[PDB]
Amino acid sequence: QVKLEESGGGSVQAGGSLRLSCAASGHTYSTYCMGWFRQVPGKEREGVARINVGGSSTWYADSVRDRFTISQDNAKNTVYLQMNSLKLEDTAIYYCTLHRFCNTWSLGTLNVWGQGTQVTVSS
Repeated sequence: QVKLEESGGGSVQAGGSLRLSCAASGHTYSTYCMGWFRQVPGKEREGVARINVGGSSTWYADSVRDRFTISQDNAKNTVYLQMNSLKLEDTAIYYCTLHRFCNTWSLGTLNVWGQGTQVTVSS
């Protein structure tokens, strides 16, 4: 009954920026891990970035650490992904995903999953 509401995707030129947002509801714990994985068609999903809602601990994949910033608004149970300096390689469906525990979050297996947001980076 946890629901993840995703927004902010689109189709943008390389070098440009986007901001994704994800809001969680229906959960029963005050702090938890939330962020994004991404998937290219026909390939396995991979972690992008997370933060603990209600806190300040972040993690980024190597491929995005210089360019993407994740933040949280605890009162809105919302996280944001500021995506700057977009690369052609960044094209994927971006899935908001949640787990109560960040070490579990990274595994994906037990997470709650959003429907996903297409991000297309164009030349």
